[PDB]
Amino acid sequence: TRPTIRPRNDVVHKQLSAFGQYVAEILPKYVQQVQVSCFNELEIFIHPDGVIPVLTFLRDHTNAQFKSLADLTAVDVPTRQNRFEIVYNLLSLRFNSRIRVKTYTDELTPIESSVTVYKAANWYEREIWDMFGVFFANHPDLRRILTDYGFEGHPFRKDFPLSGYVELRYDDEVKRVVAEPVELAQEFRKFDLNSPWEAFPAYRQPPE
Amino acid sequence: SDAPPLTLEAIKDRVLYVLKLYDKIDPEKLSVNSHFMKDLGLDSLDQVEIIMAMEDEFGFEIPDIDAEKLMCPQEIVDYIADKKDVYE
Amino acid sequence: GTSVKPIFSRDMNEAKRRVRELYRAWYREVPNTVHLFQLDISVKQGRDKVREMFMKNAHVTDPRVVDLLVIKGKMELEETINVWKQRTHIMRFFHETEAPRPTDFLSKFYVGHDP
Amino acid sequence: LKKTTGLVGLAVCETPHERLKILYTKILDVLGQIPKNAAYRKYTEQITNEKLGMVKAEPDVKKLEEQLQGGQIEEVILQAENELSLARKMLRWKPWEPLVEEPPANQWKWPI
Amino acid sequence: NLTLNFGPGVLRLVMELSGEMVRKCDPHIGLLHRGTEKLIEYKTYLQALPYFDRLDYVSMMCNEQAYSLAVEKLLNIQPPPRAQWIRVLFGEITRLLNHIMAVTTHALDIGAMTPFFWMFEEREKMFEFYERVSGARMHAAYIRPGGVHQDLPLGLLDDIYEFSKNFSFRIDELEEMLTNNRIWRNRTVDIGVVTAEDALNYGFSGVMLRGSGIQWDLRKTQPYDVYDQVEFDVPIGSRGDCYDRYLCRVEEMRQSLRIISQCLNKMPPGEIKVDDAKVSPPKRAEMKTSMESLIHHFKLYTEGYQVPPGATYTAIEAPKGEFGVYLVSDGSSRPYRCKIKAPGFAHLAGLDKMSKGHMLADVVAIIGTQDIVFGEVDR
Amino acid sequence: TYKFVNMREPSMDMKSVTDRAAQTLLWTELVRGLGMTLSYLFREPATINYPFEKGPLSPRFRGEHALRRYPSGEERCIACKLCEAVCPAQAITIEAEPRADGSRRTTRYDIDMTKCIYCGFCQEACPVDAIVEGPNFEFSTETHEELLYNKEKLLNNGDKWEAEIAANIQADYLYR
Ligand SMILES: CCCCCCCCCCCC(=O)SCCNC(=O)CCNC(=O)[C@H](O)C(C)(C)COP(=O)(O)O
Ligand code: SF4
Ligand code: SF4
Repeated sequence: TRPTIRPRNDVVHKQLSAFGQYVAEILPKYVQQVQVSCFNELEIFIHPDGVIPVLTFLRDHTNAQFKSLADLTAVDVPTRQNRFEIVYNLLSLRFNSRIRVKTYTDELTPIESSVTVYKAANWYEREIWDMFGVFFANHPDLRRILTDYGFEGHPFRKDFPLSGYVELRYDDEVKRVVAEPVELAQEFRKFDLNSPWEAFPAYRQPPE
Repeated sequence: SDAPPLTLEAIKDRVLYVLKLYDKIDPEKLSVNSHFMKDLGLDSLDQVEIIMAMEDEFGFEIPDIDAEKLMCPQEIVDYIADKKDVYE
Repeated sequence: GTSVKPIFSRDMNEAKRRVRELYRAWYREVPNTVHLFQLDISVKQGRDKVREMFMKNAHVTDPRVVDLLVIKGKMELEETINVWKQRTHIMRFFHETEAPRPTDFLSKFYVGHDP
Repeated sequence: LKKTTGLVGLAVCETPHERLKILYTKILDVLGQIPKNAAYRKYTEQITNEKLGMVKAEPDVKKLEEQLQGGQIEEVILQAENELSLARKMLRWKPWEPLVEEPPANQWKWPI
Repeated sequence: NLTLNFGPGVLRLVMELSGEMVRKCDPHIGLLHRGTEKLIEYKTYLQALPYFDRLDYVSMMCNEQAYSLAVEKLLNIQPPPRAQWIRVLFGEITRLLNHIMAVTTHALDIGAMTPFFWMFEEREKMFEFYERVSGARMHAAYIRPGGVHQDLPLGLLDDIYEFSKNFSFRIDELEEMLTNNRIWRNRTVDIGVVTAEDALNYGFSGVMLRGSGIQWDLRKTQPYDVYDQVEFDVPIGSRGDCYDRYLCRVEEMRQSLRIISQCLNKMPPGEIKVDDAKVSPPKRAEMKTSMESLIHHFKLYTEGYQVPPGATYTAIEAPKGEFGVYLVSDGSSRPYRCKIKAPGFAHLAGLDKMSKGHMLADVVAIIGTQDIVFGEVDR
Repeated sequence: TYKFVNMREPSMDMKSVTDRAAQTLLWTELVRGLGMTLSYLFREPATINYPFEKGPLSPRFRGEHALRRYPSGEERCIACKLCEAVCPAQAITIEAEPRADGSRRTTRYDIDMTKCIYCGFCQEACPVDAIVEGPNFEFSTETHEELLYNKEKLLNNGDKWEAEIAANIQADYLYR
């Protein structure tokens, strides 16, 4: 491992693995899997019904006390039956650590809102509803936060076109700003940059 | 004339009048015993539209839990008679 | 099986009731919006547009889809109440500035390759 | 006695030993209703018993703060309250039960 | 109790007033939403790098550093020490630019407006340092996921030293005009008080934490580059009001000067990008004389480098607080997902809580002390 | 390590209380601020006399694009399309075909100056130093159309600026 390779820390890896086992032991009803990355990042995959309990545990247990909610986001993977993946990032100041909690959902299944646990989640949850269409139940007020008023569709889905469906301009006949079907003077050039000759054998998949 | 009690006749006249006010119902087909579905050809949206019009003239809020059962003008007039607590 | 988690309605009756309440709210609000935004349309046109937008989704037979649409409609109505939109946002529902696309085969054949 | 603990909204607690002992006793009493085999019960009982044994064996405050490894004893009382609330919520939730259900076939498979 | 819409950085604010007090204050955002996180998915990592300058345009090299750290963590590589020192030196310089901007803009919104020019002279000098190294005054794109793009010009360290030995007087003049002023104190003291527990729960970070008495700093608790090799102090407030945060920002400026001096004194020799031609492009002479170098230059500037699959969350102590990127890579040369966490989002979310029972004129002061730039808020 | 910014307890003796009362009643700090402003009034301003005086720049400056050529007179561009592929904003459009003598040359090279972000990726991805980002920055326009450069305009820019473009390239090419 020459100076061009990122150094590896084993103590943090062992500590994160031990804490993952500890958490999975405490809450066997909700946690479905625990992982520790090669760069010392611990993630926990749980059932959708365990959003409120597990988070509360990680915020209130004397040994976890993950006080801060750093980020909350969603990932769209259309090839999955449960399309959307919700990610919570928690930071514990007392133990100087970070954790990740992952949950799955689809278009029609709602996810219980975690505003009661973390207030910071509030706007984040709205953002998800604005960008992906995931509905959060028992939210103080759920509405669009980023897109234009009356915007149809959720832009951050993988099946949403990059340029959208409508474009704005100004019309003098009606003396106002109007929306028209989108027409581009130059079409967005699509590049097939992905190449054959796989680069990482460590991630090779079985040939089914 | 000043403020006589609401007769079961005047209520019927007012209900029938505001029914004629509807643009989708012609005066030569509806009756007091007519049904909104098959004798006049309306779906639920006109029914709520009709109900809303009645509320405005009458002045009393009608809950949705029991406004779906006002299916013909007969039970409509019975409903305002019961709500206004008027006998004969 | 095919058991799913509800949103607001257990069956189609409750979803229909919520649709009815949303329609009542929109019907009541149309004249206030027309007066306040100083629209060029009449109340009759606004109510007709509300009816058309409601009947556009008349073929939905899933209570979850129906009450999600109800949630979206309630959000849009709330957006309209607080004057969060402007005249342009309200008037985008009518496409007064877009040319009318034809429907028959011959016109579409003449204009271009669009099927 | 120290004043202005330094954290805004956190008040200075006079006689923190009694408050800590009461809170730990209440935490143990609530934990007593959780089933024995639950990992939460044994882990939290061990932690609370260790903290109670350390708080009962030190009359000083600064040395107790150093030993507890939490610092600023008032926030240790705050964390005790948080743990008590979590224990009650957990007794309500009952998360020691088996898994609700397995995820779909390739729910967590990455890439794709 | 009337409702009013302060309409069109640029912001829309719907608030209810009961006389002079503020009852509810709801900020409407989306006026600068361009969809950066979706446009990133259609670009390679190098092509997606410049978006982060546009993210927070008051602190640009910090965003570059955050993205570079995330990509390096995914790639399992590390930059040479000189690149890290340049990153740290530039990061400190950028912090000064951000703090000058925030303090002067807050004062100008209050109504002082003289320190704005006084310190924008120094901001212009800092632009020159940014310009000399990368050819751009503001949108630099200097910091790359392999290190830095180019080495320093031969006369840059001397100029940085000459500039940085006269900045203390500028900070002293700013404090003279603002710190002890009774009007400024009345405008700022005991305004927008936030408790430590509420600040933690509401997701606040940076000065908003440190102003409330919380001893937290990502450069000290979780150093990333050469920070564990530089000594500096972390200002901590005691009341959580606007005045404490202003004092914290001034002290952070002074500590940034300290770190800049340390970085200037302890500059090491060596290369400026990782000696891995499959990640960092080779030199022009090597490209024009060597076959492997030409092939690697071609493939890096046409297709890009493949990042092993995985998801990471990398956070740094940007001048506005904790700035983070959640990057998901599927193994190709284009990121699958790039979520950006900006402290302005959480701060503006907590604005409504922080402006309870305050005058209308206090909302402007609270917004100024939040250090809100809407590029990062809207993304 | 950490510092306290607002942890000073004012003295409560008679002298300090009297000093604070005198400060309140006589406005000493306001006079100090006025004196600071007055002192700043009597020093030289930092304003330069544009356009007769110009702000300093460096050889690395990115400005208006140009297409260079070899000393013999042949254009350096070989239609490798690396600059088009590396452009983050997709502002470069290239079309090419064999020339009359079989040389690999472009038939169309368009840069949309209203789409370009002036990041310099194009000039550093070029293997023959064909496309360069020149040092000119005063090229504002009264209409949108004239900001859509084609091959003729870029070649004219190269022929116009080649002197100082080559000087800057000579000054800076050892850092690349
Ligand atoms: C002034 C500008 C106006 C702008 C207008 C904005 C439009 C807002 C749109 C609100 C959101 C929706 O559409 S909510 C979508 C509504 N959902 C459904 O309709 C599903 C089930 N549909 C049915 O049951 C029948 O079609 C039905 C005829 C509805 C019932 O007839 P009856 O019960 O009688 O039998
Ligand atoms: S400077 Fe950047 S955006 Fe502009 S043409 Fe070159 S590569 Fe494209
Ligand atoms: S990179 Fe240079 S040689 Fe290649 S197409 Fe662009 S300008 Fe021509």
